[PDB]
Amino acid sequence: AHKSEVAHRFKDLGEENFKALVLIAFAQYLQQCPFEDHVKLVNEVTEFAKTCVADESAENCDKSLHTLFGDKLCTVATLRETYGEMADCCAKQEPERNECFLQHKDDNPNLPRLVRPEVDVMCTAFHDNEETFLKKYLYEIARRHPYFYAPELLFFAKRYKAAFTECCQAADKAACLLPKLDELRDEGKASSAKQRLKCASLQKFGERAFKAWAVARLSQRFPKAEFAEVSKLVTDLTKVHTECCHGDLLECADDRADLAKYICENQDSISSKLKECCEKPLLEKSHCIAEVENDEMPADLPSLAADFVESKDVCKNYAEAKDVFLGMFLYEYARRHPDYSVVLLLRLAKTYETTLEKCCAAADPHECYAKVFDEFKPLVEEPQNLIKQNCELFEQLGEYKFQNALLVRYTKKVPQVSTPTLVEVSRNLGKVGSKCCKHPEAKRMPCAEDYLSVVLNQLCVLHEKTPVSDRVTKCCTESLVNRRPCFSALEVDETYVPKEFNAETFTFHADICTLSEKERQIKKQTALVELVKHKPKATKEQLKAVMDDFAAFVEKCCKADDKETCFAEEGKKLVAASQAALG
Ligand SMILES: CCCCCCCCCCCCCCCC(=O)O
Ligand SMILES: CCCCCCCCCCCCCCCC(=O)O
Ligand SMILES: CCCCCCCCCCCCCCCC(=O)O
Ligand SMILES: CCCCCCCCCCCCCCCC(=O)O
Ligand SMILES: CCCCCCCCCCCCCCCC(=O)O
Ligand SMILES: NC(=O)c1cnccn1
Ligand SMILES: NC(=O)c1cnccn1
Ligand SMILES: [Cl-]
Ligand SMILES: [Cl-]
Ligand SMILES: [Ru+3]
Ligand SMILES: [Ru+3]
Repeated sequence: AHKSEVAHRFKDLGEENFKALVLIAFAQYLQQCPFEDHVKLVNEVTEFAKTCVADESAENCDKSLHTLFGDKLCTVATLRETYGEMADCCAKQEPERNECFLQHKDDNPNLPRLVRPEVDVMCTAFHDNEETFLKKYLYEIARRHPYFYAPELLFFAKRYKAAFTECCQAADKAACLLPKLDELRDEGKASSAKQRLKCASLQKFGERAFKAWAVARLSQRFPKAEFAEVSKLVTDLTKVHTECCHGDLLECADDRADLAKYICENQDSISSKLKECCEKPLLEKSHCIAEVENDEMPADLPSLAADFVESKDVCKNYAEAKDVFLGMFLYEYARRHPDYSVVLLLRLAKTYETTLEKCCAAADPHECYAKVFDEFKPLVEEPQNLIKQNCELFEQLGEYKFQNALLVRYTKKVPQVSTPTLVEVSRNLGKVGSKCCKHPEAKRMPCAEDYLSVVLNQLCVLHEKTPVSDRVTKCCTESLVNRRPCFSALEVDETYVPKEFNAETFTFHADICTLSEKERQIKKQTALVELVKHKPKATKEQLKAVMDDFAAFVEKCCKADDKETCFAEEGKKLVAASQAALG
């Protein structure tokens, strides 16, 4: 507690960081207000912040930040004209005014797609008015993502700024800058997805489920920490995410800072990997800690047999505290297996738990549960075999042809899915192969889990809204621990009725060779989906004949002069012989 809280935040973050976070905070609430407006409110709270720094006993400096924030929100003159119900929050008072404001945040504002400008425009606006360009751009992101944790948006923003500084003075501005922006775009979207997955888990599956996840990951993170230390970090982390899911930025930020400060005070009890994280400023501490790599596990850990199979007090220790015993099992297993995904560890714990629920009520428990560790081999191998098979495929073919292999397989399993959705799922899954199959076997499964979890929640909320399959709803509503296996065991839909032929879908023009490699790829892949949707009985060799003839057709009908006529002349020739090769 401090005499002036807005003073302590200004001194702590610094001016630049303050201005950026104030702009993000208000943009997330006044999503429909113009950029000029937010500039004027930021300058006004920034000047007020400084008077409180100069003298903490100055007027209004003693008020709380939630109160300061709501006060400024309520001095907006148009606020009833454009926000309406939000205006009535101003007639309440603290703390109900604050929670009223949170209720009236609109996750899905009806704002046009933020169009990427031309690289030379952006670089020129960059060079000529760095501030306005960066902040206008930052305002336009924050207003469209109002629930994206504000200091993480600033961490993403500062990387965008580094990409412009490096790339605007480069030889090929475009070749330097588009991969980086695309790189950042996906990452910010993966962060958004991870945040909502965690909240959604907390609300549907409960605290206990969430807690078992955190025990696994935390024990992988800090394998030399003691169970009691990890369990405290589990209880603190749950409180943090419970608060952060609720939406109040300042309360979520204090919970994260408090937890990071606790970790930094107890590095010896936690991990030897946090020294440099722990001398970063408050702004970066919890972010840095959250990204630090696992610590080394202790050298000669014993096997788990002693405590969890061979010991005689198994049923006694379990029954006196089922959750604490299971979490101790989870902690010992997860600290030993940084190569496993969290979900596969949770499967193991769920198998152990099911085993003791029936063994510990039986004639003699120990024979009943003597070989439950055997039941871990199949659960371990299924994911590791999936990674093996698919990383071999990615090297045999390439990203594009691995994406095309997945396109055919997933289109055959669930052909009711939109062609555009099928295209982007299979393409984003080729990119996960590219980044994870490049790790050794010992880090592939954690990497996959991290990215597949983004693709599956993304695909799921598209399903919740415009669903298309009952089997997908089953996969999207089941336990988060089982959601990837459920999708993996989706069988090829043999109930599917083929799609009628449409001659346009498989007719191609000269724009195909006047297109970007991406746009050409998306076009060819869109048609590969439609070929499977019209002929789902086609084999991979029957499809390769059609695909090999297509590629030669476009390499022949774009090296000629009357390319436009070849596309219809020889396009009618390839279509016909394709429909004779199939069906
Ligand atoms: C009247 C001003 C209100 C606006 C202030 C909003 C942002 C203040 C601080 C934001 C987060 C800073 C601390 C981050 C903590 C963490 O994530 O570890
Ligand atoms: C915003 C993404 C992660 C949220 C981080 C919450 C507070 C971080 C403080 C230290 C946490 C260390 C790692 C926690 C995440 C994990 O590995 O399960
Ligand atoms: C039934 C699926 C739910 C999600 C996965 C559950 C696996 C069972 C393991 C429960 C561990 C108990 C929570 C530990 C918290 C603590 O240490 O206090
Ligand atoms: C509206 C979109 C929802 C339906 C989309 C379902 C498409 C299935 C693709 C899921 C990918 C599964 C990831 C791993 C599965 C496997 O190993 O085969
Ligand atoms: C070299 C790029 C990889 C392969 C590109 C895949 C293109 C698949 C679409 C070709 C369909 C041609 C025949 C039409 C279908 C029909 O008539 O039944
Ligand atoms: N509204 C409050 O009670 C409050 C407390 N601490 C910081 C900010 N706001
Ligand atoms: N010119 C603009 O208003 C603008 C905004 N955001 C990005 C790019 N340009
Ligand atoms: Cl622009
Ligand atoms: Cl611009
Ligand atoms: Ru602009
Ligand atoms: Ru899995």
